[PDB]
Amino acid sequence: DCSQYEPIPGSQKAALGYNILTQEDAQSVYDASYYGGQCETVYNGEWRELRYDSTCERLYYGDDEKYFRKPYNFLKYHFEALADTGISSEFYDNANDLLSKVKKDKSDSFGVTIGIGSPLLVGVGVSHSQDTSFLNELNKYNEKKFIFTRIFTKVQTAHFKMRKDDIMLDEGMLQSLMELPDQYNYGMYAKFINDYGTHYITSGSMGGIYEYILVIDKAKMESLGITSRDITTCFGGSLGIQYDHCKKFGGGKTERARKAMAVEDIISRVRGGSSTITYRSWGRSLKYNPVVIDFEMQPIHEVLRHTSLGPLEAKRQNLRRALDQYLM
Amino acid sequence: TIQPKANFDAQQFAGTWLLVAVGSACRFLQERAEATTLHVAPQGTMAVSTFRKLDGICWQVRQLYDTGVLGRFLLQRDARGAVHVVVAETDYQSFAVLYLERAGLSVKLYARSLPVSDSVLSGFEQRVQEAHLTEDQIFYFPKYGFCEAADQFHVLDEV
Ligand SMILES: [Cl-]
Repeated sequence: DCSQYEPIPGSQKAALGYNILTQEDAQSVYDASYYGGQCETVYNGEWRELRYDSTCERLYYGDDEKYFRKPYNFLKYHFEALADTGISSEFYDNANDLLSKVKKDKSDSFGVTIGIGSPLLVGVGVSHSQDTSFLNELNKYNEKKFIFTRIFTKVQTAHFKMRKDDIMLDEGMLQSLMELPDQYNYGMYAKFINDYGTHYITSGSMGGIYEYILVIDKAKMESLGITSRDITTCFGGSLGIQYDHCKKFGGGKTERARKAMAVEDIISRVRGGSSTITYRSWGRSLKYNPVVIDFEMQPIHEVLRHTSLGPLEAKRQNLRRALDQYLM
Repeated sequence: TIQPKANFDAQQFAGTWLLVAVGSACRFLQERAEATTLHVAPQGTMAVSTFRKLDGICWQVRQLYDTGVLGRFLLQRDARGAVHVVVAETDYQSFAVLYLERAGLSVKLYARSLPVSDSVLSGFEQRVQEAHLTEDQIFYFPKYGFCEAADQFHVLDEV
């Protein structure tokens, strides 16, 4: 049959709605598992075992090229060539200046065009969580006593497009939709928006973000005769990133180890893939487990214009009306 | 049959070598060569990184070279034949002649810098003739377009 192939990586994630107010995912909008009688597959010749014959100086390819099954709601999916995009290092004197560059990057995070008339919202570097953990972790360390470093990178594994018409919605969403009243009711419609999102993905990119923040006891660091860059470079090296106390730091697996380099906390913000994880181990794990790192999206009510249930139009105008109020 | 350099010093052999030429009855080589660099470190007493392109992209190959003579090494793979590497002649500081024997052999000339001297080159051609290879079967590798690094997705790590 056709079921022997793994699905296109990330297909379950691209199927989810998005809430722009909460900046988190909602339940599935698209049916991610629907194939509809058709066996479409995608060749991946970006992740094969290279061979090297040292005797003849021959660096050649393994015939271990894979096929992935593309579900009906994905019009296209293209695996990218994996590449290191450059690893950034930043240093901050205080939590706020880090928080600031972070939230500023949440304004770098979103663009917009308007169809010829639906908004098309454009998330770039999108994390799919409220960062409530991260914000509360960091707020433990908003004191003059602490300084911060941050390494960040981003990799895309694929670009995809969703289908534009005869969309098959998730059984969950369909049932919810059936249950919405024809008579406008903000409560019922807001609930639906809370369950399925303010927006759904029409295209995007799979991949990940590899990112760590270090919190550092400045006073302790000085005493050790080291610097914030020393610490970061040592931490970097522990992650496999190519460039006494450091040796003692190791991977910073213990608090003992971390305190050898004045490191109070290692805060992870890694997304996609998978203590800490090594750069190369993270890169591997992005083959099979990406997130939708960048995407285009449209208002939830737009999808009702393009489903296989056909004309669905007073629920659509109620949903739009409701979304107008919800977004304010 | 081929003897390793007497008293081969892995420590002085360490560092970066440029592939200059290979003598070989390899079917592959007789039918686009890439600039190839070797990075050598003794590990115990040798870790060997080869950098070179494939279809415009830089790769790092990691291997290990450890049997108990000096300039004789065992390279292991998948269902490949094991390869014996012999560092037959080198001055540590300008050139090196390595022999690789699978089953029934290639002779490689490396240098620390280019150009190689006339005498290093003649001596290599003489060895190739003595390995029952013709001048036809000497393939010279490029002198530019070296890979200074490979990213983490383009490391083929056999270690
Ligand atoms: Cl060059």
